[PDB]
Formats: sequence, C-alpha cells, structure tokens
Amino acid sequence: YKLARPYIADCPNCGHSRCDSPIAIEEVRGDAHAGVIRIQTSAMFGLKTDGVDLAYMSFMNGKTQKSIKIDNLHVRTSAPCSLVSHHGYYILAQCPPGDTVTVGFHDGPNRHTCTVAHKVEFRPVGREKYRHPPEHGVELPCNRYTHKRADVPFVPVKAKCIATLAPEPLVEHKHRTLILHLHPDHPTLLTTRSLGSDANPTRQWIERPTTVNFTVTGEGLEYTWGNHPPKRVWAQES
Amino acid sequence: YKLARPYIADCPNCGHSRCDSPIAIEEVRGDAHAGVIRIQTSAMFGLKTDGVDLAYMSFMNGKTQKSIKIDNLHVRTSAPCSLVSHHGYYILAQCPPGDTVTVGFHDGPNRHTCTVAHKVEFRPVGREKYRHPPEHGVELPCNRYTHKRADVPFVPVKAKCIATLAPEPLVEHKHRTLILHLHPDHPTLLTTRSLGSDANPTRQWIERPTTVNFTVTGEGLEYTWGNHPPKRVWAQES
Amino acid sequence: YEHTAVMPNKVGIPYKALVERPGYAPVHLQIQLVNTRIIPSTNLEYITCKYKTKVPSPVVKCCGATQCTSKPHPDYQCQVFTGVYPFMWGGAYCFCDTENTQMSEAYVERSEECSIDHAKAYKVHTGTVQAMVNITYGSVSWRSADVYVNGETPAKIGDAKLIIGPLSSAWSPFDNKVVVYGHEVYNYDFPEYGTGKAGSFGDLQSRTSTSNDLYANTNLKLQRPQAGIVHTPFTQAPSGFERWKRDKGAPLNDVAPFGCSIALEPLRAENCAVGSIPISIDIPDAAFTRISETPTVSDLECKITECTYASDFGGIATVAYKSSKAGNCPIHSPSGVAVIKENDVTLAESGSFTFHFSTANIHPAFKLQVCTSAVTCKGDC
Amino acid sequence: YEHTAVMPNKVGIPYKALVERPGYAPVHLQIQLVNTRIIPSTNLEYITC
Repeated sequence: YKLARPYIADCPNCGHSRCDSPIAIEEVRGDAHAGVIRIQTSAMFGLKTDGVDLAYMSFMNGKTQKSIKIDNLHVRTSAPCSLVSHHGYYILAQCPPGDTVTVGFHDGPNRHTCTVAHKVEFRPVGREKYRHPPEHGVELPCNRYTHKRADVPFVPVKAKCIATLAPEPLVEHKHRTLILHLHPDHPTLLTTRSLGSDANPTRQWIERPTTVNFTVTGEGLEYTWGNHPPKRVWAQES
Repeated sequence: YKLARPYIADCPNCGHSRCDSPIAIEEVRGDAHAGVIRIQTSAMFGLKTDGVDLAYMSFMNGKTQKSIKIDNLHVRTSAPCSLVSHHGYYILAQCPPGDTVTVGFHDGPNRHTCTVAHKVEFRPVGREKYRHPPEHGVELPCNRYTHKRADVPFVPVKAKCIATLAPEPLVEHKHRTLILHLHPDHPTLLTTRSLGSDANPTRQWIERPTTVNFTVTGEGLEYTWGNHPPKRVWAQES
Repeated sequence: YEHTAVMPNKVGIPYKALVERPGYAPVHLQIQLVNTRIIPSTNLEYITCKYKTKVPSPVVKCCGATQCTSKPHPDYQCQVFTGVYPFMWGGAYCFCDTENTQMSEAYVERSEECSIDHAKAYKVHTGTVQAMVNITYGSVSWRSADVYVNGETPAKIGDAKLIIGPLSSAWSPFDNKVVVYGHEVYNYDFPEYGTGKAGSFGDLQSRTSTSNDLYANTNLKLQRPQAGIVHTPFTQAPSGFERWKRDKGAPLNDVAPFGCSIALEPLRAENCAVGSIPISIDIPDAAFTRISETPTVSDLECKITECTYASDFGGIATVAYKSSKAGNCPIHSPSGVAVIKENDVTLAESGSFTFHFSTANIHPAFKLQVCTSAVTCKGDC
Repeated sequence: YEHTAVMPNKVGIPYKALVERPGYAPVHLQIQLVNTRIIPSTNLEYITC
C-alpha cells in the first residue's frame, strides 16, 4: 500500500505565472524500448481515498487530496497518454520516451500543464535499436514494466516489445551460396553469419528492394533481418 | 522613453478564421541565446492611461489608450507566460522556450490570440556561437538585448547566458608537442594557432572524444574552444 | 650605462640576459615582453549586420501607369508591372481594366538591433606598434615600461631609459582593407562605401547602421504578384555577412604568425609573441652585480639533480661554486628556448644554490651563467 | 624516485640494495619477506565428509 498522496508542488517547468501549480511528478523510468512508461507521481492515478483502482485518480488540484475518475488529471507527453494500469504510488501509462511526462489540467479555454523532466537513460541493449511498439510484426529486446498493480511500484522487466516490419527476404539456397532478395519498406539492420563455420560478420542497414548475396558454408547461415531477433537457415548444402 | 501609441493589427491566425485582433506581434528580436524574447507589438505595453507603469499595458480594439493588467491579457506558449519589462511598443518577456510566443485574450467565445513563432539566435561572441542554456557549464557572454526599458525599441547588448560546456581541450604534454584530446558533449568549434614561432591555423568543428594533434616550438599555443574567446598556454611542454 | 640586449618575444616567459659593461660582471636582467600591440589607424568604411527586408505597400495608380521614384532606402529596388489587376474585385479596385499599374517596391534595412552581430569594414592605413617591456635590472623587482617600438616615443621613464628598436617581426593585422568582427577577423577586401557587393559581404553597408540611409546591394529581385492580392513579393540573394562570419576555416585570428589575438579595438593585433624585441635598457652602474665589487666567481659547476623533460620550469639543478668575495650574481641563460626561472643566485665562498630552469629539450642543455662565469648544465633528470 | 627491485624470499639474507640518483648519495634498501600468502579464488565442486 502507498504511503504518499498527491500534493501541490512547484513544477520544474510550467508556464510563467502558473509555476505555483498543482499536479506534479516525482520520477519516471523510460529506460525501456517498450511503449509503456512507469511513473512515480504526486498526482496519482491508482489512488482514490480507498486506494488502488484501475480507472480512478486523485490529485491535489489546487484544492485538497481528493479523488474523481480520470477526467481532470491527464497524463500527456505533450499529446494525450492513455494509462494502462494504476498501482497507488506508481502510475503506468504509455508516454513512450519517459523523459517528458506532463500532468496537466485540460478544462476551459486555457491550457494548463505542469511538465516534469526525468533522469532516464534509454540506450541500446538489444541486438539493434528500433522504433517504439506499434501493432504489427515481430518484437525486439525491450525493458518493459508490469501492466498490473500488486496492491507499491511496478517492477522492472526485460522482455521483447513489438516492432513494425515489411515482407521478410526471399531466400534462395543454391550451391554453397545464398542470395537474399530483400523487400524492406522500413529500415532493417541486417546481421549475417554462416552457421557452419564461416564467420560472415556483416552488419548493414538496408531499405528498399535490393539483393544481398552471402556465402554459406553449405551448413546454413543466420541472417537477422531487422525487427526480428536471429533467424537461421540450414541444410546439407545451403 | 516610450511614447509610440497602441494600435491593432492583423495576425494570421486567431479563433477559427478570426484575424481582427489587437496585441499582434509585428517583429521579433531573438538576439538572446536564452529563452527570453523581445517582442514588437502593435499594442503598446508599459503604458496605461496613467502613463508609465511596470505591470500594465494598453491596446486599442475600439480604444486608443485603454489599458488592462498584464494578467488579463496574458502571454502564453501553451501555458501562461509573464512578461518582465515593457518598453512601450515593444514587450520583453519570459515565455518558456522563447521560440513560440502567443499573446492572447482567452476571454469569451471570440478568442483573439496572435501567435508569432519567435526565435533564439546564436552568433559568435567568443570565436563561435553557442547553444541554449542547460544544466552543464557556466554562463559566458552571449548576444542579447536589454531586459529593461528606458523611461521605444530595446537596444542590443551582450548579457550572460548559460553555455553548454563539456570537457575543455584536455592537453597532453609531450616533447614540445601538444596533442589535444578534446571531449565535447555538444558542437564546439576548435580553433587553434600556435603562440610559438609556428602557427596552427585550424578551425574544425568537433563533437565527442576526438584528438587533434598540434605542433609547437616549445613556445606555447592557443586553442579556442568556441563559446570562449582565445585560451592560451605558453611554453610548458607546449 | 645603456645596455642593449635582445629579448625573444616570449609572452609570459621572462628572458634572462646579462648586462655586460667593461671589467664589471653582469647585472641581473630579465626581460619579459608582457604585450605587443600592432595598432594601425582605421578609417571606417562601413557597418554590415543582419539585415531585415522591409516591404512597403505598393503604389497602384488606377487608370494609368505608375512611375518609380528612387527612394534613399539601402537596397531600394522597384519594378513597374502593368495590367496586374482587373477592374474592381480581386487585386486593385479600379474603374479601368488593365490600366491598373503597380510599382512593386521593397528594400532592406539593418535589423531592429545590430551592435553585437555586425562586422565593421575598415580601410587601414599605417600604424604604430606599442610594446609593454618589463625590464628588471639589478635584482628582482619586475619594473615595466610602455615604450614605442617606433622611433616616435622612446620610454624616458624612470624604469630604465628604454628604447625599443623595432621588433624583428611585428605582425600586421592589416593589408589595406580589413573586416573585423572580433570573433573572426579577416583581411578582407571590399569596395568603398556607396558601392557594395550583392549577396556577398557589403550586403549591407552603412558607417553607422540605424535603419534607412544606408547603402546596400543584395540582388533584390521583385516578383510579379498574381492577381487577387496587392503586395510586393520578392526573392533575394543570401546574406553575405552571415556567409562571411561562417567563412572561418582559419581567420586572420588563427593565421597570426607567432600567434596574436587579432582583436576588435577597431583592428589591432593583441598579445603578439611575434618577432624578437631589441631592448635598450639603461641599467645604471649603481645596480651592478659586478666582479670588481662584491661578487667574485670562481670554480663554477652545474649539476642537474632532476628535471621534467622540456618543461615550463620543471628543471631543478644546483650550481655549486667558490667565491673569493661573496656577492649576488645573476643566474641566466641567454637562450630563448630555455630560460632560468630566477635571475639571481647568491654566489658564496663554497655555497650551492638550486635554481629552476626551463629548456625545450628532453635532456636539458642550457648554458647557465652566474655573474661573468659560465657553465653548461645537462641531463641528469 | 622509483627504484624497482626484486627481493629473494630469504630471511637468511634480507636483500640489501642501494638506490643511486645523480648528484646524490644512495638510499638504504633492505628488503625482507616477512610473510607470503598465496591466495587463489576457489569455486567449490563438491563436499565429501
């Protein structure tokens, strides 16, 4: 169970003559290649007066610590963000980078927003760096967060998260030689090796219909064709 | 002194198809490397019917010297913005990026708001221009303008803006020869010449850990690392 | 006694020298040239800075031709376009049809603000060279005298009568036409004011940029506006000043020969280490550290105990000696690739004095002199 | 001043040496191995008891 409740706070960056704001954020983790972001907020969703719900928030909105259902306390990156789960002290929403999380009041003609900057390091750790999750294609290494509560925080995880792609290479096996007729509509990191004993350590980024011939040992080869983790082919002769 | 009367002017986009606004920005000076803006408005700020004030402006809209408070007519980016000084026909304000300034009345259904996309200009002041204020480094002289009026346009001035710094040219001394391992975190101009009998006429833009070796005669050399004016070392193992 | 020595222009590094006078051992002389300023006379040709294009409303004459009248605006350009607008409705309103004639006029001025982002074009005629010559004579005290490198004004100062015979090289920050921004100084030619260059430096010219009554050329080309609007549209060549500021591949600032901080005073070469400086120092006989008075130097040896290779003053060495009469003898090296830190050494009967030196050699071989007596110091680091 | 020497693990003869430096008289060096602990990192395979 959470040990803290929302409060009015001086924002790190808010509009001048409005910096005396309600609704604020503490820390955010966005180190994930996941589209979801784990928030430690002080403008908390997943806290009503009763604690943890999945579609309710609480805030001190220049008022007092009290709750209503999601309406006036909005997460944003700078554009809307749709929450996924609320877990008391920690909130989970998708606001992909997690370096800018904005809690803002979007009523009346005025646009009030407090935005909090965070100390996230989002780096490669996969086999390639890639686009945030869409719905389409095969995943790639990420460091997602849990998408349900346990009531205090959401836990850190490493898994694999969705990535866009285009039709996979037309492979042709022939005498000790494998041509990959490629049709990326999207930048793919192409990594190769033979899987026999031939090294072929070949990275290249490809896009557009092109061909890339590779040697084979005749004992398979891996070509990883971006937005997939290693794909491998084998045969008596490849 | 200021004495150039308030006026109305057409601003490209207000309301939906509204454009008949006062308070409309005509010209902007962005000489500052900081997020401050010098604004030229049709409406005169810093003058009410009482003459010169510090927190009142005047405008026409059917009037000729009618005034309101600088909070009634409120500057904004996508959140309120508070002006700092008025120099009549010119406003000078702090508005979070200083690259988008919207002066608007969000009073009633007719919502006139003028926005002009303002700018930050970086120009040589050392031997190179420099980036916007960050956490890193310390303030240096920048191009700017006066941030208080004379009791009509604000005048240019050199003021101080936080420079992005990163490790300065890490000199490695050797037998009358200096290799300069420099480690920017930001685009820095490296200018050199020797201050020994020789000279090292080299402008180069650098980013990130690199080396640039220079000859010396045992009689010093200059490396300017842009945003500063010349820095000099003289006959160490230089 | 007037004593003429020549100090290599080592900025910040004091040059040890000996004052020889007949039958009198040397006088501590350390000369540091603190600053050399080549300052030439500047006739300002023009200001140039970030322009702002100003479009005034165009003169449309209903039912007749519009003639252009020249206006004193800096890159004032007009073009007369006839039959632009039909009678009434879109475009100009007029009774007459294609008798509507527009003068499409526009011009450039200097921006609202320009005094921090401007260059200055100077014709430069021949200058004076000043030298700040710090001459120490007798014992450590670091006296210094501004003295003209020219013949015009020799220092008749009390800190020795100093004549600075012209520096062997005194860097010229000028040719004839120099542009100074002072963040990038260029010897850069331009046509004299009233005639500029279009879309190259001198894009704006003035001689005090204030907006209007300036002379510009920038290759302003008015375009003809398609009917339904009355305004003056234009294309123009890129700003020559902005192009010029970025023309830093190594400005005049970075090509300075022995290194000089080419600077906007209006155009001068600051802090030059250029050349070697003839120094006439009047060291009175009263300030001698002569052998024929209390100094007597005999049996001199140099031992280097330790050294940092070719360093600022990382050399530590000791000169052991015999004196018949104890005194104070000037420690020195006549080198310009090596200097002794101190310029005095307490010569004594059987003393040892550890002196700090600089050399430009890994194995430091500098000629060390106390008084009139010389030794060579070597390696042993 | 760095002087690099190698001392025999002998307490019979503790290994005496002189440190020369130019323009100086040498330095006392007597080196005695008082104790030796040869300590390797151990990964346990199994217990028997």
